[PDB]
Amino acid sequence: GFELSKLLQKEHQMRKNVIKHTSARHSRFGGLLSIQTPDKTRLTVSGSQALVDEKIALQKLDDSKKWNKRIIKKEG
Amino acid sequence: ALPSIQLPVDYNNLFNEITDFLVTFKQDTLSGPKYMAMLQKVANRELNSVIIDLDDILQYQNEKFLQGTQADDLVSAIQQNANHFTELFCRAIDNNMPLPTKEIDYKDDVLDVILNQRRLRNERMLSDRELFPPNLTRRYFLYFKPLSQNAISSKPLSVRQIKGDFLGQLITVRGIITRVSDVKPAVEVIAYTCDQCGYEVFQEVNSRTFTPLSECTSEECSQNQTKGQLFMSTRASKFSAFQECKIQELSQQVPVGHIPRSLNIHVNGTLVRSLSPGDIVDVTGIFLPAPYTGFKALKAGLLTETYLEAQFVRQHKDVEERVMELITSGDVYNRLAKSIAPEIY
Amino acid sequence: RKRRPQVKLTAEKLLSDKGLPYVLKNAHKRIRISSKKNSYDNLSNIIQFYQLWAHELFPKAKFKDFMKICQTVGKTDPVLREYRVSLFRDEMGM
DNA sequence: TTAGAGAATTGGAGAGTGTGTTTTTTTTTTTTTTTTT
DNA sequence: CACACACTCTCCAATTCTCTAA
Ligand SMILES: [Zn+2]
Repeated sequence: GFELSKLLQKEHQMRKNVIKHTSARHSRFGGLLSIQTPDKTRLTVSGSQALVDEKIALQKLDDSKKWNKRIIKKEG
Repeated sequence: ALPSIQLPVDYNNLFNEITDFLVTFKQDTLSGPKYMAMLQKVANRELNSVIIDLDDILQYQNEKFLQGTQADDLVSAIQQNANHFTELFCRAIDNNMPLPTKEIDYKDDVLDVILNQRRLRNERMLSDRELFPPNLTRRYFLYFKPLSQNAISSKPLSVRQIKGDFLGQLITVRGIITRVSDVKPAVEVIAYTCDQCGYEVFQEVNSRTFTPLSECTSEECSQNQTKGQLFMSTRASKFSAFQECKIQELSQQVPVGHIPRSLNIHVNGTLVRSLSPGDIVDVTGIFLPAPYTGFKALKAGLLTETYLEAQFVRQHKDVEERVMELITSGDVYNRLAKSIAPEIY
Repeated sequence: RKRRPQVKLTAEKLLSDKGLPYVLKNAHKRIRISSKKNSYDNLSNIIQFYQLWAHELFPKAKFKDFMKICQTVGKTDPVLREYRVSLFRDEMGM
């Protein structure tokens, strides 16, 4: 039970970090950010979490990219 | 398949007659140019619709015929096919609209920012060591007002007199408004943001339904072969107020043993909520087919449904002193009573 | 006729003006390290500059992917080697 | 040991094929049962 | 009917694997 408790406190700390990354309002609430960048030009990113956290905005701007480099991976 | 024919119309002439009309025309016979002064109210944002009186274009053609220069019968074009001329008058207005003279407080509007960022991005790209659909920036609604009797837009029709031969024409229809929709936004121009290239693209809608874009096609997205994703933004879309109404013919007009027929009226833009149920009204409007779209268009066949785009509306039907003008006659109680239902003795 | 050829990193893009020369000009100004910040914020200040510049050069690809691609191209291209040794030869010359 | 040329396998463009979609539904008459007429 | 979506087929070139000489 102590072993179960310690593990539930680690999963609670992980879910606390997920909750700190999650929307404080609903999925459709729709707020939209524009990021000014050098060469005085714009990008755009959706979601209320991105408005306040510059690091989340740039992480989201990379997450949305639809390319992936092909990986390479490896008897009786 | 697609043959072609010699019609006695040239929209390059008539576009020149329309722009020549707008800049020149003044009703100085009422004693600067009427539509220029009107457009100044539009450019200052003090006005949101342009009413074109067809009865003016007669005075234009009359003055030009009196000057011996044969103006190209323009009223007989715009009664006979009104729909296309809503496009020509908007092009002729935009080419002539004056710069604002009052301050707008410009940066309160979204499109002033979006289109400026789009301007600057094109300069900073094109340094390299239409621009967008014009309907997006039209802050005004155009309407024609028909001929008064002084010709087919003059004679008001019962709903059954509106034969299929009238489609495309400017007509006037007489009846009761029998029911009215709540006002809903129709789209006209849909703005999308690309997530990756950060670039705005516009779809223009001219049908009961449309298909969304989803995949980016900006120069800098396709040049970088980046499969950018498009998301719709209502903040930068252009909507118009849309309200659908139904009109029925008057009991005097229905021939003996028939049933009162009806038309759908579509009212768009500033003309909205000018109609109320139980009004007896003359609506002048552009009679049109509403084409079925998608699968229903195949199975419905050639049998087009139909509607009327409203253009202008004619309803069929001193205070503080007039109460003293009663009181100072005297005996008000007995005279007011005798004045309830005077036909009953 | 063909399918369109894939856009791909190469020195003719990577050496070009907004490119490695843009890094050499702007980065020493825009990237700031201090013990007055936590290490995770210092790492983020470094990574911002390179993430925005990699997005400007090759928006197709993610940042880790762009790093794997740069490793393969700098390993293979003789003109890219010649450019890099030329940068170091300037600093040795001074 | 590095680096560069030639051989094999995988990704995905894009061409091709195949399927589903309109759509409603109250109204008006006729009947048979409960009960409130 | 015809026009979008769902799903399979096929070819082509892009990348990585493997061998050779500098
Ligand atoms: Zn894009």
